[PDB]
Amino acid sequence: EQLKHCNGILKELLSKKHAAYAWPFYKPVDASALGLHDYHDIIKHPMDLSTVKRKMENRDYRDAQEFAADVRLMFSNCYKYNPPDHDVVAMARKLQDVFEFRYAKMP
Ligand SMILES: CC(=O)N1c2ccc(-c3ccco3)cc2[C@H](NC(=O)OC(C)C)C[C@@H]1C
Repeated sequence: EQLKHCNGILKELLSKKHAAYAWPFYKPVDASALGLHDYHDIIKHPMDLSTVKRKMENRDYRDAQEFAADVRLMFSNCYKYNPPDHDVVAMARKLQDVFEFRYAKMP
């Protein structure tokens, strides 16, 4: 019911319209490839949109709140790991505003 609306939100976050700032969240952070040695010490519970998508498809979310908690975890990890002036942080804030807008307007 509210879960079905969550699918629409996720689709919005992954759509072309937001690609210029969403693209770094499309896949799990690869610490080795990016050369962030300490990412997995600092970030204990990694998250990204393709993981949210899988969990949605497998019906791992029992309600809208659990879905929101994973999306917020993704943004929180980013703010936690990266300095406040980093470009990826500015990208996260823009994507999060889209997310909090759609989540707040859900019936
Ligand atoms: C989402 C997130 O917290 N990160 C992330 C994730 C993916 C990629 C990445 C790069 C290529 C594919 O994925 C890069 C980063 C960031 N480093 C960076 O130059 O970001 C630019 C967008 C300014 C570092 C950070 C660990």
